[PDB]
Amino acid sequence: GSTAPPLPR
Amino acid sequence: GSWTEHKSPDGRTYYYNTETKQSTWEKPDD
Repeated sequence: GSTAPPLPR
Repeated sequence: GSWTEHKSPDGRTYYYNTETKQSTWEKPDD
């Protein structure tokens, strides 16, 4: 599960 | 609802809207 979405800013 | 509860690289948890392409540190239950 490496591929993941960006972090909330 | 169409968000996705993910896990930050630090050890936290952040959701991501797969319908509007967003993100948050809280559970989107609006």
